[PDB]
Amino acid sequence: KPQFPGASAEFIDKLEFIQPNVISGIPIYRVMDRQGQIINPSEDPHLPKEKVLKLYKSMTLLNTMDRILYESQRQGRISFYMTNYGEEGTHVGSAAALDNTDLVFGQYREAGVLMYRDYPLELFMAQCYGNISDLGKGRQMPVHYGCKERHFVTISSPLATQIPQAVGAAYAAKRANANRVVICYFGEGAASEGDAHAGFNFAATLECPIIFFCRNNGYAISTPTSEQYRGDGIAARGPGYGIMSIRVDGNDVFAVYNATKEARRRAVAENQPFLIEAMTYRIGHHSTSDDSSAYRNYWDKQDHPISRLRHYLLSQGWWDEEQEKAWRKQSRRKVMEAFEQAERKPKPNPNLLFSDVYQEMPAQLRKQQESLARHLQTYGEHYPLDHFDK
Amino acid sequence: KPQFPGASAEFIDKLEFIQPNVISGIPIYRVMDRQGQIINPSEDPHLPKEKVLKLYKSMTLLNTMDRILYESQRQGRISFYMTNYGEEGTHVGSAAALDNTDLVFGQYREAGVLMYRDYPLELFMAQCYGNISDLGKGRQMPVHYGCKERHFVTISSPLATQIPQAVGAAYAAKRANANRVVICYFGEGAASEGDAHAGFNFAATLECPIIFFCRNNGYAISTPTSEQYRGDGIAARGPGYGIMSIRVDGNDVFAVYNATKEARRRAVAENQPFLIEAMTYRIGHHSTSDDSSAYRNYWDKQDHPISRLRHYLLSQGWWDEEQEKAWRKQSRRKVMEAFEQAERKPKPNPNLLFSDVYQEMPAQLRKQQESLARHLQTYGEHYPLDHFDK
Amino acid sequence: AHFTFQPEYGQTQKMNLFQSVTSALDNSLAKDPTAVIFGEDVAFGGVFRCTVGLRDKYGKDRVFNTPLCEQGIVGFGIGIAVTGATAIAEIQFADYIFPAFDQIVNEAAKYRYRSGDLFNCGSLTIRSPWGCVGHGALYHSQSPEAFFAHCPGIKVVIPRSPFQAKGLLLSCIEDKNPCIFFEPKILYRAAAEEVPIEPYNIPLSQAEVIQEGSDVTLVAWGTQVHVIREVASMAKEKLGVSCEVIDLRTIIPWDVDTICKSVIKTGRLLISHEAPLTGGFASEISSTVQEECFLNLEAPISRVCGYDTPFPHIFEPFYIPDKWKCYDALRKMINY
Amino acid sequence: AHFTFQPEYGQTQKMNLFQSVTSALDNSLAKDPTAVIFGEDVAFGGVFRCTVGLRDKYGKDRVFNTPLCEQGIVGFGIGIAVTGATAIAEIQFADYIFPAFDQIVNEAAKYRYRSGDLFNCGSLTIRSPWGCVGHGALYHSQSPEAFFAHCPGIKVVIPRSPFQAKGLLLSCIEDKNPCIFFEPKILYRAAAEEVPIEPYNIPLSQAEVIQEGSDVTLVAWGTQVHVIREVASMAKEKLGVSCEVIDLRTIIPWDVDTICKSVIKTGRLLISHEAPLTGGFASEISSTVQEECFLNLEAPISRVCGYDTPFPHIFEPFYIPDKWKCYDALRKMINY
Ligand SMILES: CC[C@H](C)[C-](O)c1sc(CCOP(=O)(O)OP(=O)(O)O)c(C)[n+]1Cc1cnc(C)nc1N
Ligand SMILES: CC[C@H](C)[C-](O)c1sc(CCOP(=O)(O)OP(=O)(O)O)c(C)[n+]1Cc1cnc(C)nc1N
Ligand SMILES: [Cl-]
Ligand SMILES: [Cl-]
Ligand SMILES: [Cl-]
Ligand SMILES: [Cl-]
Ligand SMILES: [K+]
Ligand SMILES: [K+]
Ligand SMILES: [K+]
Ligand SMILES: [K+]
Ligand SMILES: [Mn+2]
Ligand SMILES: [Mn+2]
Repeated sequence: KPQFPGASAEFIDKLEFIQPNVISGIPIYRVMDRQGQIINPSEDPHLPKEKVLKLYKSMTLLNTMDRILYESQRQGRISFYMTNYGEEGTHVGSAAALDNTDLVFGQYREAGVLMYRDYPLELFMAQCYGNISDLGKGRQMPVHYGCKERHFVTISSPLATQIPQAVGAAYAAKRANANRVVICYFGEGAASEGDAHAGFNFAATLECPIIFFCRNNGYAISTPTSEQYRGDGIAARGPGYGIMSIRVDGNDVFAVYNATKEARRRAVAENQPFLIEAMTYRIGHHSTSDDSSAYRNYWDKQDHPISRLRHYLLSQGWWDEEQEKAWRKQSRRKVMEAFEQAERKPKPNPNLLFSDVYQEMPAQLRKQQESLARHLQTYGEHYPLDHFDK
Repeated sequence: KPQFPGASAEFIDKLEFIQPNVISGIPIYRVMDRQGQIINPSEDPHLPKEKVLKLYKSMTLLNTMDRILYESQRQGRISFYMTNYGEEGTHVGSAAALDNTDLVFGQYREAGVLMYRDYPLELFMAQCYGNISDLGKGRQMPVHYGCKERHFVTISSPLATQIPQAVGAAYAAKRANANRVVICYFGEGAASEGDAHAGFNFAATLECPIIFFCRNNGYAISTPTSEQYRGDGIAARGPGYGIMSIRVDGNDVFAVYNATKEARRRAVAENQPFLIEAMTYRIGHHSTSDDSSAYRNYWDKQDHPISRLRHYLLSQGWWDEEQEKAWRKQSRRKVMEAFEQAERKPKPNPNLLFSDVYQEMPAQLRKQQESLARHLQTYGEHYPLDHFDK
Repeated sequence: AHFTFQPEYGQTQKMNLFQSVTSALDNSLAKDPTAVIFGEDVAFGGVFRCTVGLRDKYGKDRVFNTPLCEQGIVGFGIGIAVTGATAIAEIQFADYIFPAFDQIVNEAAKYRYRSGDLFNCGSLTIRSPWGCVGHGALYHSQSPEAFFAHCPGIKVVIPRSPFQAKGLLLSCIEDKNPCIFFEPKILYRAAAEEVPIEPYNIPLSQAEVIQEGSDVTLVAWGTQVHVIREVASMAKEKLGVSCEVIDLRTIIPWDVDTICKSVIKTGRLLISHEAPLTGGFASEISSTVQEECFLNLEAPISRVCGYDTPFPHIFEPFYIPDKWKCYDALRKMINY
Repeated sequence: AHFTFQPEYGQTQKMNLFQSVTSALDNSLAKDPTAVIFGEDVAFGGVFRCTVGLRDKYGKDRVFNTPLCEQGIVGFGIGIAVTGATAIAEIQFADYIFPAFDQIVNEAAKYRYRSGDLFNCGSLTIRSPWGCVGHGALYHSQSPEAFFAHCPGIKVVIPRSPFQAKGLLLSCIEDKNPCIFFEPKILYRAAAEEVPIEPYNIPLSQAEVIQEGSDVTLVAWGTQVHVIREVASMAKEKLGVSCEVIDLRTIIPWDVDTICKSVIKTGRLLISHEAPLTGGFASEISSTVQEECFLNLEAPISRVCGYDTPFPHIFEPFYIPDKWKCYDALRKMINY
């Protein structure tokens, strides 16, 4: 018997390399087919009508908001935007499986999670416009949302940095005896970052109640997954770190829900990490700065998460064309009301450029604030002052 | 059939997490038992007598040098040292399987590879003493060896940084149509660094002819592997990146040789990376700055790579006590000759502190060199000038 | 815009700054068969079009995408350069250079020195978009050059225009030291002028006096050179003050002699940069000038920089050291 | 040694610098049940003995080893602090802080600002051994504070002695901003003096005038304070020159007022640090002092720093800005 401290294993007396299984990778868990039919009755979560209607309304309200704000960006009314097209199921399926106070760290393409947690349209808008209602004080580019009330840690642009952070928050939760789980969303491109290897390993070694949720949508900007990795996607990495792992059909809200619900239950009971890789497809451009036709649908028309959910509602007798029409109208009205309000609000006082750099304001930073104030007293005609509060 | 770009897989209609196999990990390949007996005739590489004698002489010459230089450090004659005890088999077994011009990147505990490539005792000594014979110009701490002639890239202290570098050199070799392979050694602690995830993934995606060689010796300074990772060691990570992987008994020079020889053949033919995790045990202190009794042998007396090789030589009729005695004497003489020479050599001219920062010397750096020269003209009595060349 | 761009070597064509970078890269691969270009999204031509057409011209083995991992991109580039092959790495925004900070500072910069010149990575260049862009906020606006200026063994180079960019980029690529080349992204489309089709070089560690003057020296780099050029115009018109306008070009090793020669003549110095004041590279220039030109300095040296905060989204117009902030500082320094 | 160490709040005991750090950590965990300490090899007491006995006293969930991954250690520490718990991360040598540079600069420093104070990591402290050690060569000798000084949103603090170290470390731990605390490792055993057993605080962003003088101001931090103290003695004896000796203590935000007040009195300033000259923090102090004290300065400000090279093994005695190099610079500045 081998005695080495670094592994538990038998000897073998023949030379055999371990080959990766990439052609027959980890299978894709799926609950309902593309016609919204349940495939295996024993896997049906039988979510109640009101909850399934909330999943559906959340994804379509997000879709309505995406369309309007994408247009606002094209017109130059906001500086930037990123849509969620094709990935709305991963957001709502997973958020619905969490407890309200489970802490969320994300990347930027998870706004459905906030929607599901009832983040006001006014606040999505306020952040994108950087107006006086934005609790982020207009400091970050659009879609960098955050909400302390709804336990959604502020998004930042640097990819994957939230992965080891989410692990630390999960370790703290364990110590606090929280009965709380942290979920950490990231894309398959972000998973190539060193911080992903940091986070996965720490969560296993330090026994943290965290779910790592990878949206694998086939592209990182222009880069197809064939140039991103060569193993069997992200799910096949998890067992190597000792992380229980699963791959799901990210266009199936029920598959995403079931996987997330069971991961949450086990992560919190057992203080161990789980990894879920949700297979989907990025229907939109990467962002308003991307024209994706430069490097690449079947997905939009033959396998969309919203369409699939709609078919399911119909089969239960839970939705019809009349309701669909009324909701289309009501959601447009709600988004348009928030949009008009957000455009009319002023931007925050330029003083706010200096606060929160440190908790307190260092005297030398206050000197800089004072220098700006004197500058604007003299040269203010040359600045967009009428747009800014106070 | 699933259509997702990010993975190739079937659907599954039941929720099943993938569990890691940690208790029954990847088996440990072994060719000879602890009594130097070949276990499976079909795996015997039948290396010729002269080559096996070179493996043995290389490991014992390294061992003789380690003992002397460790003592030199304890006495304050050199500033630092790190021994190779227990790991001599991994170095010589692997080096013997390489072509002479295969490029080596290492960590710091692979000096046997240089020994096997006939690096002069005088040059190991010159680096540790920082004397005028050191081609490194005395700039790095001891055991940071490098040799352009023997294709052994200069060691640096920051752990794992050489991993993605070795990958780039392997990509360049492929382009050059080299028929050359790069080998990259690192410890199991270093494998926790982000750069390891960077290197492994790049080598797979970019199809590079590289062997990643991890010495898993059970500890990273004080930290046991139970605190380093929770999956099945380093070998179990490789398939996740699409890397052909194997675990070997690192105390068996033949197992290490066979694995390295086949990896090299396939990496160069196929332009694909291989990973070898050599299970061993760090018999020595981590370094002269470590007293390892603070945190932790069976290994030294019951499973040592040198002892095992010696048993094999005896079984072939290739060694005996008389030869062992003569070689013990000759190797001590050779090491002691180099040691005396190295101690008598001066250190390099202090001017050399300024060269090679850039290829050329920037005028402002020359001004600094001039300032030192003027300073020593006036205050030179206060400096150890008699020890330094010129 | 907060600035206005204003515009021997054979035939020229009008090029904007992204095109001048492509021209430099195209000339480099044409004449150096070892040269490769790699990084995130460079294969389809890059997110700022700097590599359009190059993969089709030179081949997929020479212009290719990497995984999304900056510490990998730089470590990989170093390893290519260790073999002697030219490695032109891209980092997609300078704001995301930081994951590679250890590979740059502990490895690339020290590679030659610590080996006694047995090994080097001289044939590495790292190019990255840089500087403000109107709405880039915290992570698509940064100017990290002062972080790198404290690291002996690398060169850091920033052009102000398409002509400058191609000449300085070719010099970086061919220089025998690891170089970081920061491309001011606001100029990628905005600045266009005549650029030689065929390769040419502009020397590193050499400032350029773009306008002679006698009353005050103004120093900047990147887009900020255009701001101080306008400031020079404002000062002439409003104050009858003659400004000498200098583009530093190379951050390290910097052209100490050209700056000191100017200040010895004018007696006054103002340095401006988008990066935050504290620890910014203006501190190094101001200290050095004070040390060399003490007897000539008629007024304290002025530094007009970004404030010591992260780079804001909606407050950008109030954050940058624009022409009015530079002008006002100059006015006070002239009155001193 | 290149320096000599020379040595209210309740009972004191003689402590060396590593012991004062343990005392600070022990007091911190005793009074703050959320506080944890983690990093490489901290469980057995650390490679410089700074955490001896703490895991046995406070428990394995509170003092524990991480995997060998600095970007992970810092990202992990930020996430603990996001929940409000005190996170005391160790980075084993300051030379290996660079893998975490992106987590420090892009994340920790910007966390509060970019969220509008919805989230923060104020309860994070990162402590790391720092500065030369006689034979540490390129990667166990570095002084990285100037890299961090250019990043608004973090504090950077360096003590000169055991009494100073415990008081400043407690202040870092309790400060509501991410702090980097650099421990001069050459002093871990060498410097020992009386240290209060019970907790006490020394304020951040406050310099200390340790010796009053009238002819010249000398500024340093860490071990270098002891060098300039000796230099002050040499100047008194050899030149009849009265030196005011100031320990800066906090690198950012730094105590501009105390330094300027001194130079207004003395008319002359010399700043010294082990880190390389170019881009070093002396540049920021020299620039600022010149700007505020122009009319009082009688001579150019002197900076006596490490050379602009990597930190050498065998040449260390020739590299450091020792007492003779500082003295000689002072002598010339006095003669100016
Ligand atoms: C809002 C603007 C965004 C955040 C931007 O800057 C991004 S997004 C991105 C592609 C990420 O791909 P992914 O993780 O697969 O996620 P999806 O966009 O959902 O497919 C890059 C390379 N980038 C650039 C980038 C590169 N490197 C780092 C460390 N961080 C980045 N943000
Ligand atoms: C010669 C002095 C050496 C190089 C030193 O500084 C080291 S060695 C080391 C343990 C590495 O353990 P390992 O990879 O298992 O290798 P072995 O020593 O062979 O067991 C650390 C944490 N360190 C410290 C360290 C921490 N972090 C980084 C990025 N690099 C380091 N060198
Ligand atoms: Cl105007
Ligand atoms: Cl002396
Ligand atoms: Cl942009
Ligand atoms: Cl040390
Ligand atoms: K992030
Ligand atoms: K290394
Ligand atoms: K170069
Ligand atoms: K703190
Ligand atoms: Mn993606
Ligand atoms: Mn080890």
